[PDB]
Amino acid sequence: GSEKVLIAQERSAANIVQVFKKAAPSPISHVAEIRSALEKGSRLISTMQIKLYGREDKGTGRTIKATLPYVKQDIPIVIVFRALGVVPDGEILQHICYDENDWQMLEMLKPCIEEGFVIQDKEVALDFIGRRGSAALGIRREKRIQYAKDILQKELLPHITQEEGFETRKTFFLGYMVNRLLLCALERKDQDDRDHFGKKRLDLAGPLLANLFRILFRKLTREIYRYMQRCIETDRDFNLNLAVKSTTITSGLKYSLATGNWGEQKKAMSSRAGVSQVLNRYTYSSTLSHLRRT
Amino acid sequence: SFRFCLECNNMLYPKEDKENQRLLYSCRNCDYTELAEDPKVYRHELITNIGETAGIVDDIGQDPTLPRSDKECPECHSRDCVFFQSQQRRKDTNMTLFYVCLNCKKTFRDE
Amino acid sequence: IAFGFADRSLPHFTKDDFSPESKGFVENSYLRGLTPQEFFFHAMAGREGLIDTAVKTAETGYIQRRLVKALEDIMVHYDGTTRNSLGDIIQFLYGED
Amino acid sequence: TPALTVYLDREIALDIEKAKVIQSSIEYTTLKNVTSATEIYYDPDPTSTVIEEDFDTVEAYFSQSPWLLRLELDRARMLDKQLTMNQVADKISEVFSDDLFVMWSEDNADKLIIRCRVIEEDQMLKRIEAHMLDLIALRGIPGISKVYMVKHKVSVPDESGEYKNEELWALETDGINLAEVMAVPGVDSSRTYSNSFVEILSVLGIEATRSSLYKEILNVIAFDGSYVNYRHMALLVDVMTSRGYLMAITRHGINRADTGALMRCSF
Amino acid sequence: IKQKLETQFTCLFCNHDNSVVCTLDKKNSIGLLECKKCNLSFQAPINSLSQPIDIYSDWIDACE
Amino acid sequence: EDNNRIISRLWRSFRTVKEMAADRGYFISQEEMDQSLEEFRSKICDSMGNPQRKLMSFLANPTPEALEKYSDLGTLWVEFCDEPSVGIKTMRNFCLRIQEKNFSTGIFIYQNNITPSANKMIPTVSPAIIETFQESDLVVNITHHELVPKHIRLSDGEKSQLLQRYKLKESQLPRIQREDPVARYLGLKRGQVVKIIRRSETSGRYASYRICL
Amino acid sequence: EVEQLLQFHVATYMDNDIAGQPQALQKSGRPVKAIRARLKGKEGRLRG
Amino acid sequence: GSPSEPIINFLEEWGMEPLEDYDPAQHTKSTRIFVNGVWTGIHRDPSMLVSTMRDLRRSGAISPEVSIIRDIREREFKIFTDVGRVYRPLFIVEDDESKDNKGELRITKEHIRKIQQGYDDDVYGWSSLVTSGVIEYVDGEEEETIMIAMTPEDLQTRSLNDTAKRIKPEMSTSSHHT
Amino acid sequence: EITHAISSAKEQVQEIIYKAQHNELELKPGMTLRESFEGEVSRTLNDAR
Ligand SMILES: [Zn+2]
Ligand SMILES: [Zn+2]
Ligand SMILES: [Zn+2]
Repeated sequence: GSEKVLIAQERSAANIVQVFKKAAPSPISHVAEIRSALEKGSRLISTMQIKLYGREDKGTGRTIKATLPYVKQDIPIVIVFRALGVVPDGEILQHICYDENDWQMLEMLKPCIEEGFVIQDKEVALDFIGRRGSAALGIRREKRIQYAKDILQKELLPHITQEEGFETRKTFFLGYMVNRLLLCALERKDQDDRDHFGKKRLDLAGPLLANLFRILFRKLTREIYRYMQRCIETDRDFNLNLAVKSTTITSGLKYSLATGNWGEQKKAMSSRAGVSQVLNRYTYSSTLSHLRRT
Repeated sequence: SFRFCLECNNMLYPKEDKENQRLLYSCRNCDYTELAEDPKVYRHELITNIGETAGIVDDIGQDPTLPRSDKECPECHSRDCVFFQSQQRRKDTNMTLFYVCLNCKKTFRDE
Repeated sequence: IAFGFADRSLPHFTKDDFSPESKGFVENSYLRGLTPQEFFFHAMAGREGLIDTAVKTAETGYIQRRLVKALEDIMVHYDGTTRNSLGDIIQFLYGED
Repeated sequence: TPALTVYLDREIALDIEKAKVIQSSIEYTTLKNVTSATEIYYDPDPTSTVIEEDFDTVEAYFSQSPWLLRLELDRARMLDKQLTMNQVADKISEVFSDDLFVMWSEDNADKLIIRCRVIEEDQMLKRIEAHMLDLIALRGIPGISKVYMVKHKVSVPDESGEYKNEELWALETDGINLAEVMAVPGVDSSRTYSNSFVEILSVLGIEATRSSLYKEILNVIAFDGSYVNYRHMALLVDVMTSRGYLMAITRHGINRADTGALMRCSF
Repeated sequence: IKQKLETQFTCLFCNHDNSVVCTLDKKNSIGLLECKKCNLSFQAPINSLSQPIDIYSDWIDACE
Repeated sequence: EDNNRIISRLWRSFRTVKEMAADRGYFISQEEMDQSLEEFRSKICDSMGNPQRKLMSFLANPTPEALEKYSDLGTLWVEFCDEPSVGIKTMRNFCLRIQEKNFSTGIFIYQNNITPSANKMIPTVSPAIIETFQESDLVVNITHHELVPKHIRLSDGEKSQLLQRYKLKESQLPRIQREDPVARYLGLKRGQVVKIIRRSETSGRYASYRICL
Repeated sequence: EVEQLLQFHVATYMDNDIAGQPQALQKSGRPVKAIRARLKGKEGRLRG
Repeated sequence: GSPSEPIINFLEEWGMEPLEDYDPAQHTKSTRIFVNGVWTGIHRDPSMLVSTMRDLRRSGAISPEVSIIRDIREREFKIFTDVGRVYRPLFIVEDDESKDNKGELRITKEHIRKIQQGYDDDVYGWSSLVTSGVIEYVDGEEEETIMIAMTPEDLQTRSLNDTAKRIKPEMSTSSHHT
Repeated sequence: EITHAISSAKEQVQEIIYKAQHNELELKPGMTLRESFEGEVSRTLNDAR
């Protein structure tokens, strides 16, 4: 009986590289961050970061390091470049930079090439990458390389592609990211404005309800799996309707629309509260302003 | 301009041959060694000026957001050109404008 | 007014425009009539001022609370001295007079 | 914003030349501030060179490691700061001993060039250059980035007994370094004031720290035209300066007293 | 300077967890894994970006 | 050149040390306090211009007025160190020279710095009092500053009278650290009360009291 | 295991804001209001 | 929301080169093309491609919510078809120097008459004006490379001295505005 | 008169811009070219107002 209205949420755009600068008490000078999202469904997948280490006349080697999804330590760009497919330094520098007359970019990239020289092929590169990708003990080289390949394929930039045999696009995107970071670090281009409305998105009822329905459908799928794990050993044909509980999704939707807590009921913490609000019916102008509120 | 090797495709490094006493460019993954043509190895510019008038594009005239001026071109002498401030994002960048014609694409100031 | 756009403050002006009318100089008054650009600039200035006030009021309240908690057991005794609760002399005479 | 307000002597405050000389002698200047470009060359012949620009220079000056560090300075920066090649060469020698040669060019040339030679060394030269562009100091007090010459109007009693306005020249130096600034000759070592009371507590004492804190508080109060009685600010600066050191108005200085637990736990 | 660290790995012989010492020397690029129970020693060639996890994976690969 | 400014700084430090010794109550001749720079350069500097720190050490006795006021004031032996890095070799000789001539208070002045090892070799010379001071910290007399008032060391009788008048303990007075420059200028010890006569814009002259820790 | 559980319960009874480990949650989702949180805060005992 | 498959199809039909045939030693002046963030390819002559894309968007073959951005100073071509982009409608001013309609608005009194009547002279609402080619939607990013006018009277130069009304800006920094 | 004063202020701002864009503007002690230009423009506008 209560009139609830979903308030639009202002978030940052996906599949875009945003470059920012760090403070003085930090060994990092520039950080390029990008929250990648799939085109179908419009859900968040992961966030990739690339940090340039080295303060002004402090830090010796001015190397750049990337942070892969599900990793425990930073990996330089040369290692992931040699693990992607291009192992010669000439092809790497050709894909990254496009101006041979500028020597400042070459001098800034020289420490990275000097640090990432012990890796001369792709096998040892994948083996070293998989060791930091939250790997257990006992996977061995025969499976660690396959695990690192699966880590590099999916998760890492899924908006580009996900099928096999398409690493050239990923290498070109990484080279463009490194080139943009080096151009922003050379004081040739100002940092990206976080308050720019062009890089912002307004999620209304559509994507929010889609994510809620996806979470509820995943929960219902897990429940149906657990039910079939017990209603099969008896060797009896189920009536289908008895395996699908229509109360979970409805209760979750009602709770999320009445209390406003976006997420599960048992996980109220670390959740966005205030998505659904009580519709103000004091006057016409109040309702018109509440219907168009972000 | 730092060249690379044409065999294993890798960067070269400067070395001093003492038997002949000369500067050479030698690789680290193979045994390729070539003669050096420039004695300069490293150069660091403290008061540098690169990045001021280095980025020149050809489609700069199709931007309607750029204002126009009535400056005479030293080549074709056309009364249709654009002008813009220095693209160098430094805190001590001079406010001197640079003009670009829509024919020969030449950069000049008003000094 | 900072260049929120590409080398400009509003899309109705050209790039690299350092004129007063393109940087937040309201030429007209309240009786004449504020232009849309001047109206937007005045709205931005008022919003910035309101946000600054609403942010600084809490800081001033916290500063006053800290000063009160630091200076709360000070009392002038009958001997003319200014001591606290422990008896330590802060000033041998209140206001040095 | 750390800043020191330096007052000059009476015989110096009425002279602009001596004031400018003192400002130039106080202002910090390093080799990195005057260096315009650096290059690394390979010169196998120590008596000659490959570069044709410095050919007639070395051929007239002359009448180890083959690597050579060639640094080109800025003429305008070296002329505005009133610095010559001999002083820079002496300052480099006094810290390099005989481990690095120094060959300077004349000021009448087209470019101010200085050559250095060392009497795997590829990255060693880069490390030496990085160490030189971070520690070689020409002159000045460390910590004084910029100096501003300000005109101060002081009400001085005249010879007849009337107060008149007199214009003197003072300095405003960015950074904090009272211990090294007070020892500079030609500087009034009895009226120099600092805005940071932390350095005042270490240089002068707590009695001067109290006065500096009171002056800063009074200035902050009166900047916007407001006025507060002297007793309040006096009590405020006396409470903070009661234990001998600077007591903050946070949980670190207030809760570290010998008061009751019920009072300290209420904050 | 040689780096001597204590890891939480498990020995591939006596099956004792938290008893693996890794001694790395970058001057000669040599890693040594030792056990504090059955007392063994495994030598491996390391690099400038090596880690105890890398030499542990190398020992696992060499054991199989 | 640099030697001229070095000799000037040394003379300024010597004048500051003389003023400090005269402020503590020791008798200093009028011809020594008003010593010019030319006589200093002619007496201290040698043929090449290098000074001699061993030729600047002197001895001062307390004045009869200070002896009547303070009955615990003895001889003051001021000695300048010749070595820049004071180690365990010079400290032992200094302690031996102090204990041999039954010196009451000996002020030590170093050039560069003092290692933390020799810093522990100072309280072990009791009942003798040895105070260390840096040369760069003695170039400018901080007592002549405008913000630095005048401190007068009170006697035992005056301290007892003040404590009986105020009816308070020794832990209820404003304290001051021993490492304070104003406290080190007068050689303050634990249990001494100092009086400060300062200026106040509301009453003129103000008298305050502090206690050293 | 039972001794560690009893120690954790005793620790969470007096302080539920222990770092390095998750807090004790109730059957609804919100953590247990310990005795330490009753004193501190704006709506606590002394300041409330 | 609009899919990106027709955009990629149109780009491949026009003349977009793949990523396998890209080289900075040969393409040292081409313009990259970004579709929803991911890089698709490069083009040698983007001046014609951008014009054709704008014409197709104004015609009706492409959805009006598709944003087209051309960064000349950065040499980038962005085609945003994401969901949640805040856009606004704006009139279309003829900027092509090949007809007599330059300097004026594309919408005339005939469009107003057809809107008031509700039908064409052999439904007619707001969508008809968008599909015709007089009003186009622009977002926050497309507004960076366009020149908008406040009032239509500012589109043409005038020939006052009124102490009661407001004072219009002079705008004497630029010689001629487009 | 107010309109004439506003026009004179605009002309002065244009002259300051022309002097700054032609390396003919005096540099303030402790401030760069852009900072001094902005400060001078703000002071002129405040004085005109
Ligand atoms: Zn090779
Ligand atoms: Zn032309
Ligand atoms: Zn074992």
